[PDB]
Amino acid sequence: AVTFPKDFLFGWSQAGFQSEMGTPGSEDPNSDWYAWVHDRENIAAGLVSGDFPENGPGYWGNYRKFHDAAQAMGLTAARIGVEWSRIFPRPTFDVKVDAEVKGDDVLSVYVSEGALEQLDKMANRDAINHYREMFSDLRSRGITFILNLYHWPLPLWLHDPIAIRRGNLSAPSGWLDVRTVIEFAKFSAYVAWKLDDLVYMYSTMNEPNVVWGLGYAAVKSGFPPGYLCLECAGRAMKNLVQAHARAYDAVKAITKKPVGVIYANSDFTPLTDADREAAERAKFDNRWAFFDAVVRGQLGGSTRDDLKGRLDWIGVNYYTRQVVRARGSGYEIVPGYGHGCEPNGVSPAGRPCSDFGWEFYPEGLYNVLKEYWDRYHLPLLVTENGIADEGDYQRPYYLVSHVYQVHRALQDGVNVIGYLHWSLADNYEWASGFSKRFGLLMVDYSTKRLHWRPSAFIYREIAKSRAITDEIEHLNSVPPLRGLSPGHR
Amino acid sequence: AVTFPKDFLFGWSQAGFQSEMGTPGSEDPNSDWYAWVHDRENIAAGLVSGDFPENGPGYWGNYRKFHDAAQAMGLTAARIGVEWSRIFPRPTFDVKVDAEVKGDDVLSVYVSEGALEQLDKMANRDAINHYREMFSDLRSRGITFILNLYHWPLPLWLHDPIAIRRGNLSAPSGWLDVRTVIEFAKFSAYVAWKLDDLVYMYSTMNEPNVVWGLGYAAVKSGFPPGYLCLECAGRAMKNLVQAHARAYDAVKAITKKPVGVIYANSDFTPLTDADREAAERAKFDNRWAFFDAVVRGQLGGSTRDDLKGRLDWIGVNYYTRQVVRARGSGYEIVPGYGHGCEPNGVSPAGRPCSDFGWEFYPEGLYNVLKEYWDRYHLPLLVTENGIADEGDYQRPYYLVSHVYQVHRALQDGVNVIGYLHWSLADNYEWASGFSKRFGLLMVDYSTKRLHWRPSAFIYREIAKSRAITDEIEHLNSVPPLRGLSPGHR
Amino acid sequence: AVTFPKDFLFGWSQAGFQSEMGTPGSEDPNSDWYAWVHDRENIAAGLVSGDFPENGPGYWGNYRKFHDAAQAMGLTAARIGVEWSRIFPRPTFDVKVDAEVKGDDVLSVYVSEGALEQLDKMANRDAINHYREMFSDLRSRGITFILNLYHWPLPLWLHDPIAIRRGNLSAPSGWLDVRTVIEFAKFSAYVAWKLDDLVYMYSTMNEPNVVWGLGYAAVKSGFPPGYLCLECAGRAMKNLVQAHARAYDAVKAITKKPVGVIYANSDFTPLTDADREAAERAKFDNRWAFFDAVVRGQLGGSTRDDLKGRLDWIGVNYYTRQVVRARGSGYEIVPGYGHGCEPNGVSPAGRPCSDFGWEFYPEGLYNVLKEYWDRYHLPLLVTENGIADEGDYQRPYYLVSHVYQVHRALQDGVNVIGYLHWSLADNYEWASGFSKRFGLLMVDYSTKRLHWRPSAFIYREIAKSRAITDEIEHLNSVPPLRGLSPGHR
Amino acid sequence: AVTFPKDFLFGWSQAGFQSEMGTPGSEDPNSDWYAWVHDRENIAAGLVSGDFPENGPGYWGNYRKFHDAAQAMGLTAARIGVEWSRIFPRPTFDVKVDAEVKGDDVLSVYVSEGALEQLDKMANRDAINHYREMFSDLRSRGITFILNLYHWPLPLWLHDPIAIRRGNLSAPSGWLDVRTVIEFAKFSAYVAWKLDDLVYMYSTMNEPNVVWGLGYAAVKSGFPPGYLCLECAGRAMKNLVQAHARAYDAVKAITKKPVGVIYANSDFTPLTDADREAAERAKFDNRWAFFDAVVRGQLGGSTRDDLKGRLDWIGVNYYTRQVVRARGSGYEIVPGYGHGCEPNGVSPAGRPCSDFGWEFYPEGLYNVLKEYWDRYHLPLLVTENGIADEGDYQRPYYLVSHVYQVHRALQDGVNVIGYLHWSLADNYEWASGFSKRFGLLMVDYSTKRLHWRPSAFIYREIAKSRAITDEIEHLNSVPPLRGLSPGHR
Ligand SMILES: [Mg+2]
Ligand SMILES: [Mg+2]
Repeated sequence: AVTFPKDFLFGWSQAGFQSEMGTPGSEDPNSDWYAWVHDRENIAAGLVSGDFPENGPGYWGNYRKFHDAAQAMGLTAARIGVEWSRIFPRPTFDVKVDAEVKGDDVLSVYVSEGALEQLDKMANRDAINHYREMFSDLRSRGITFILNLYHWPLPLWLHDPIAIRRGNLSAPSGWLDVRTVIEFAKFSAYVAWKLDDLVYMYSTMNEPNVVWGLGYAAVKSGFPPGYLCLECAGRAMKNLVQAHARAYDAVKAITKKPVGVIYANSDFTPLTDADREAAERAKFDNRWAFFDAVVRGQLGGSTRDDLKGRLDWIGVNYYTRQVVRARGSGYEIVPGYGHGCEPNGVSPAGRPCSDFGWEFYPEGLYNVLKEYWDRYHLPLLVTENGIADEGDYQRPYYLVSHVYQVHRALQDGVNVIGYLHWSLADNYEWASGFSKRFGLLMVDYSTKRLHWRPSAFIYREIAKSRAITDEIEHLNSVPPLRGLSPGHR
Repeated sequence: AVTFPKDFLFGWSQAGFQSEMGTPGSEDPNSDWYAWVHDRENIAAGLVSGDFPENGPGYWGNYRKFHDAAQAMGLTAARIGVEWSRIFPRPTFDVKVDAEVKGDDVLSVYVSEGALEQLDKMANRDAINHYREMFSDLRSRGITFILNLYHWPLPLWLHDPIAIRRGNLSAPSGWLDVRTVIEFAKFSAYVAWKLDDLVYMYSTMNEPNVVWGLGYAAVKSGFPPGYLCLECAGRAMKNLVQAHARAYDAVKAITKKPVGVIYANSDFTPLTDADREAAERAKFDNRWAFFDAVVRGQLGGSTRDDLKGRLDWIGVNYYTRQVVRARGSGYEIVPGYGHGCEPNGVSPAGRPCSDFGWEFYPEGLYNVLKEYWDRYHLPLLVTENGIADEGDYQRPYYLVSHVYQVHRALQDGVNVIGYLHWSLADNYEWASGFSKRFGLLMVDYSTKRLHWRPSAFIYREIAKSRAITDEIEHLNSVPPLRGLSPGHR
Repeated sequence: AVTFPKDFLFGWSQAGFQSEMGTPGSEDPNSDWYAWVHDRENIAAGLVSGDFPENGPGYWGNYRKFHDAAQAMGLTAARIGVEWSRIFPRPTFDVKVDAEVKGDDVLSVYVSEGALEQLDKMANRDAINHYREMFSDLRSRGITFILNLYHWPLPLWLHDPIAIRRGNLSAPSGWLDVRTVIEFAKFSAYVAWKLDDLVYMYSTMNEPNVVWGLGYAAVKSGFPPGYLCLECAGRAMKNLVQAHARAYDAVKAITKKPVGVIYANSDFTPLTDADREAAERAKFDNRWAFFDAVVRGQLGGSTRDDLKGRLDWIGVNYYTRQVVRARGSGYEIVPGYGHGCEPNGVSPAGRPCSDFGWEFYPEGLYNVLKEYWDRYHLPLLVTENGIADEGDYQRPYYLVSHVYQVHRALQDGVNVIGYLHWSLADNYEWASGFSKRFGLLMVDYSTKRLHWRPSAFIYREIAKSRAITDEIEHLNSVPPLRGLSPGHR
Repeated sequence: AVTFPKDFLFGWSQAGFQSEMGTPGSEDPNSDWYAWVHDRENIAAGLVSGDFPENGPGYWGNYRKFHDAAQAMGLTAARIGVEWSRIFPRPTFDVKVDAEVKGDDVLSVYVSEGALEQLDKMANRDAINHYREMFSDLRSRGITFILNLYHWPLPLWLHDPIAIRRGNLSAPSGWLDVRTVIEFAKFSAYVAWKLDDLVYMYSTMNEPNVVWGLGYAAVKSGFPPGYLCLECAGRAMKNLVQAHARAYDAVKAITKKPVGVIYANSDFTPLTDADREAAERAKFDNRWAFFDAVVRGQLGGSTRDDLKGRLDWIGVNYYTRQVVRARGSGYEIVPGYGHGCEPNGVSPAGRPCSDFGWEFYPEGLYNVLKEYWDRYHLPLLVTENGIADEGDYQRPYYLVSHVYQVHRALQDGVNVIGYLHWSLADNYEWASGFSKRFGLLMVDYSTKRLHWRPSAFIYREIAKSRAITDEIEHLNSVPPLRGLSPGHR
């Protein structure tokens, strides 16, 4: 068996927007992402799937059944997000705070108790109360709660993504506006102030790199505001760094609990030995730039004392690798591997690819954990790992294999504190809609019933034993190819 | 949930030759099938895989671990075979019995206590004692035991399959010789006499239709003696009928426990409505001919009182269908469906096909059960159902779907007394060797360790609850195609 | 054999931007499309392939070899475009013409001889002379020349597609600006004035529906300006209608030769009988709206005498169908058929799909020809038909099948005057770059050599005989599926 | 261009049994192969396809149209077989000849003019006259004729393959009987005596290695007599050696024209460098054993002066390779490459596989030619090369690639005198029936019409130019994989 420490957390991660709606009274129309996915032009263009989150899995109403399943599965932790748009559907700009802003730089944001009280008057009571209800229930199952403050949607008053898509950059511009940093610090303080008694650890945000990158660079991904603008991507990146740091400080003014961040990772593997330098450049550009900012205060060639040391732990999201080839002194991502595979194809390495076209590459998770650990020596939590797999064909192997790799990291001295699968149940996969099914539990979107995939039973074994048991260790292997789609050669 | 009666049996089936060998001291070289699969010409021709049973899963030595797994899985029954070749490695012809033989017809075989004693003197003691040991252990787990007397291999003294393949029909000729019927009655009496205290129900034989059909007609299948001879197929068929009837009588002279037979079934589905008559002709030729003989005494246009009423229950093996098309007043099996599909392909009905090229067709199991029930109203046991599936891609769906169909039969009044999956663990699939993996448990043929596939955990749910639970009912569905091999169009 | 009239034209079609560059001295950087495909953000986003037209097949320098091949193949016609950007790299706004503009409506544009002379002073001499050279050579081979004035790229002075993508709608805005209509009339007059002696028939433009639709609606296609704006799509559509009408008039003021238009067509086939109305709505929206404007003067619910009767012939481009399903009183295009198939997949109708994911549907060409003929009774020329097929797997069948369908139309009384394959040679497929290979001749982009695919030899048979000969008629069939990619199910 | 010498022959090869029947009056029921493929047990077993040669392409009646096509294609040679069964449907044993037989060894057979006259009295006049008619017509087209005496079927009076399959080895036993050697010498003399004026070169037999190997070893292939017997395979091999030598002598007693043999070849390629010795052992066993016998007189460890020097030229049949791995001091053929690939799959080398599962491996043809040339320095004729390819997907590439390799051999000094494609038209592929389509011309088996595949037009280019022309040289490449079936991984 491959045994984990007794305190090691096995759980799941979940987003508000992806999972909450679907039950009566749950609809939240007041986010950029909601507007974005309902936009007729986006739908007609195929930027978004045409599926809508209000037809989703209904965690808002059915949370007890989600928690029931998690408890039955032996899960001891959940990282779940709250939605800013629900809590502050109306603007909070007029709540005065003490913020030192020097042009593009937000150096501090102090949120007084008076401001918190004014925010409380402005907050949506049903929303914040409901979060307390859901998270209290969660805790009542013996599930440790990691609260993630931001998981992409912004209140519409902060971002009109259609206006921005259209190039009206005077419209509310989301992470292109330093105001959003300040409002986020306010929001983060407020949520900690309200909910801290339920929270074990905080994350400020989930995968900010996807926000800036898909929002402004990889615009075929259909993410808001889908405004192809490299400068904008950088501006959003910087504002997300600043938002993280200012939220860290605001939350720490309320609570001394650990405050971290959750980030989208790939293992950047060189196509050949000659591409090792290129792979390192990719890692820097795509990973260390953000972390060196919030850990070391290094951003854009200068060091900011107001950014340094603003991280207590690192949430590693990991799905697959990116294979990197040198291109001059730059680099390029090699198609056919990693995230760039044929959906339900096979990479040139012989690794099957998920329903999303993501390559089976568990070894990457060890590498990413090791690299983060060696660089910063901050505690690591695997905050996402999973697979789009409607058939549960690859998932059992995917699950055990990746858990094994976490064990390897642990054995080698990485302080990894848990593994959170993405996700307990199927949910709304953003621009892809509902057809990308990442759950251990299948969701019937008509009935809202949860259904256990066999991988859920495998995860129960792992979670209840805190081990890859002898019975299931064989799943630490690559899915046999013959029965799977071969894709195209 | 889909709930079964409290007495309903969930278990597994297993063959001696397929599962026993692999541990030291287990090798039994003294069967036709052993000679057959080691024959160099057969191997070179690709008639057999080149894999050998002595490299198998090792139930002979490791039975306790098989039983441990079954018990952990909640299984309440096992149908397991004994091997004639192990018990009587040397000829028993000289043991006198009272047999009325009129040419080709063996009308009676009475085995006296004196004969049983003489047989006991000739029997291999280690073999019979070891079977008692294994089956006693099996019973000690709360597992009901259905003993199946014959599961294809014959002692070599009864059948030199290489000589017969070569056309030397004066060599020991297996089921071409009425002597084999008589020796089988002796063997069956002997085994019942020795082991009855361990046995709940007896089966005389497993899939005799495969024996005669693959042995003498479908010779590319690589089954012994692989002597292409339609008359021989019929002769073997008749001798297997007679063997069944004479074993039934011999066993009943010792014990009043139920004595049945286990048979290979397909649902014969008409390609179009116009093929309904053709499908009925196929059912008669391939199924009712045997059963009308052993139930109604009807064979070859005449009725034999010595055949009538020689069946207490029917073991339904079922894997897939055969699609039938009229061809004149005859019929033909339509390729691309049923058993004749591309391995890991998809049929024209959109049904995925197993690693063996067998179509996903759970509805067939209901039909076969209903048809047997309507015709004979004898108790039915699903004695095999499973899938060759190295990845466990289709099996979870296959399992639940077929169990559901058994429930449907039950609900409609069919007396089906249990469901036995083929098989608990991977084993030697005859001419196909080890690459056809039917286990709920994967076998590592190097280490002999058993490994739980996720389907094993699903079956545990079913067996422990005697139900398709709400959590797993969704698996009563066709595996999603996109992620599976599409085959060729 | 399937024989065509002696005057029936067999030839090819070709675009300037797609085929001209690749030889020294050919580079034309002065178009929107050139800027667009070199734009770093577009490349990084995957909107465009990263391939560049200057690395193309080199018709500008190597035209004689293209013509040699066409002549060897027996081709009697070519429709080839000229590039506005080459001819007028600098703005022509200051050339005064008499234009009646009432807001959005350009009712007339008269281009005086004085204006033509002023244009001639402003024109790029090398460009216009070179076109004369190439087209004179073309004619010297016995090849009839259909000159197409516009095939998507605009001079950059008329359209800064990056500025528009960014939402700076005050930048030169291409078909969003009525000025472009007027400049196009000037350009069209100028080209006719210069080149008419070489021209048999004129087309004003190629597939304007792709320009407006991909430019402003189907923005994932990576066409300029990629500004998602439904109103803009309509504005561009109207301006392309007006441009067509004003070019028709301007060309007719110079020459009485036939002036037509070339349009992207699909056969809109109803998924079920219940979708017939929906299919008709699709045809109207996607086809009749434009043609009723330029034939009947009907646009936007009003009739314009300045639009009526502005068409002498219709160039039918046809590649595949679109399957249409009713959606309320609207309609939707059914994925998996037509243009929306898996690249190298197979549709649900069993029709193989090209390297572009376009379904094999030759019957559509008959339908489209018949429908146009029944509606307008204007002469039809199949101005494009071909397939992206790097292996020449489907093309031989595609070619003969579609030619057969043209014959069927002819036999039924449609005045179809010829068939022009897209294309003689591989070329730059817009945002897809060079990997979509439509040639009868394969191009080696390194050496610029032309290579005959077997389909070229089949087309030679057709063209030289003006018939589908007895030897090749069997190719009027669907490519056998077994050997082709099956795609995913 | 890749140019061949002016005398180099481009043509086709054809078998009597595979191509003759299908027209009224052509049916020849009097061969082992005819009986074999009509045998009900064989059909039911799937040993043979159920297709029958009498439904074939009808060369017997339609030869002029075959020749017309060949002439239109520019072909200058044909190797065509005659059928012993047609010429001597009744036994010729009673025609006395002078034969020195020492047990198994037939050391000489002298056929006197008197014997020839007696044979002529016994011959079927319609058959021999008809062959003269067909071959005279062939010659009238400028086509050089290579007559091949034997191409597998034997007269039934020499071989009752069903009796032998059944193990009745006292029945007429074909190549298991030295009598067949003697009768073959008689037959060969007779045919040369009758037809020599039409013949340029003789071949005694086609692929005798397939006869002995598939007949008695690879019995799943469904070749007669399908009697699994390694000793028999060796006996048949020796008798085919002897038959070749005695036919050589008998033909040389009549004519001094070149007498050769046609043999089934593979390039035996080592899987790794460590398998080079194993590959050499495979070549010896499968190729040099026969040729060292008929060239060097070396057979079974002894040298026979009556075998030495009995070969004037070597007919190389080549389709694909066999990949060989050492297995101890033996060797094994590696599945998934060469002849052992998935039909319409792709090998691990990335080479597409034909409809027969044969890997695209043109380099093998050079190797085989070079090896034969280096060993014996006898003139070589590529007597077969082609592909089962119903779609003509791979064939154009297959054709040009293999022709290129013949050129390479020539350039390197191999005396290769021509290239004969298998085949001009589709025909009956033995146990596989009609679905394996090897023609440059597709045959419609209903109408008997011949249809030109595009590869036929490519071959016309080659044959008329005696070159791989510049236009088609690109086809010397591997078919692009993306559009083809990927098979299974
Ligand atoms: Mg699975
Ligand atoms: Mg082709």
